[PDB]
Amino acid sequence: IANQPVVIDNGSGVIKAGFAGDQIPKYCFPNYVGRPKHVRVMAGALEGDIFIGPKAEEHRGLLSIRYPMEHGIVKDWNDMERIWQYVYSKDQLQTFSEEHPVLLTEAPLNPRKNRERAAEVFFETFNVPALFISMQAVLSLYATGRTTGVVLDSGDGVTHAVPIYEGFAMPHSIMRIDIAGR
Amino acid sequence: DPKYADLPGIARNEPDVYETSDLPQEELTSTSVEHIIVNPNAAYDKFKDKRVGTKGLDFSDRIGKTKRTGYESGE
Ligand SMILES: Nc1ncnc2c1ncn2[C@@H]1O[C@H](COP(=O)(O)OP(=O)(O)O)[C@@H](O)[C@H]1O
Repeated sequence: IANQPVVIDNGSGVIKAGFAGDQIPKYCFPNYVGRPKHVRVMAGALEGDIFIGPKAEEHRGLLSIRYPMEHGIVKDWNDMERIWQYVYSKDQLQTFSEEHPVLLTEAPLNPRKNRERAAEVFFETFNVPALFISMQAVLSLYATGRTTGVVLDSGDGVTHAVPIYEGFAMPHSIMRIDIAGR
Repeated sequence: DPKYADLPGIARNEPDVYETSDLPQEELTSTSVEHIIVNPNAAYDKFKDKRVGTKGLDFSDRIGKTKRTGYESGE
């Protein structure tokens, strides 16, 4: 039988995460792949060789940050796993891949191969019971409650004019320009 | 003394060893120093249990894979 899903709001630049029914994504931090830049010497010098969050802010110019999300389109799938592991950790999820259903966000018309790659992760390495990944604009429409709506929204290195109306799939009218604030 | 007795020219009443009667930090006290002991055994036992892994921490004019880091392995 299923469990409580986890509302994980990703994005080209910032990831948001909380469980189902919550009002606040309890685990928010941007989308980044950090790992050290120096020669570790003394004892107590934090191992893991990949650090996120307080360690990231704590070691800003000490950790080489990476952004494989080429306008959201990521390439360090292994590091994506580890990002989720950071979430999976006692820090954010404190659970397993099977202990909870997953919810995830998807930008429009991305290469399907990426999605499938993530599915390989989510159901082979990670073992998601049930999930679904789709348009963030749709979720924003749920928040507004509107059904008829041209959603203008931009990620961090992605811009996307999304003319929607009552869930009607209008990909010809719907656009996206993968360039933004990044 | 017996030599003094047997030698005629040797006079006496001589205080032989004639002598002269001779008669007999702040840096820590500054407005800003805090000289503190680390409590060697306390801090030692603290960091002692903190294992350190290493795996060929090699650096001297070694070319290949530009970035390097000491104490490579984990423990
Ligand atoms: N006040 C702000 N001004 C400009 N840019 C911001 C601000 N707050 C967040 N951002 C950037 O804009 C992006 C937010 O748009 P969103 O669609 O959430 O992006 P993403 O899809 O990249 O998470 C964030 O990734 C962040 O880098």
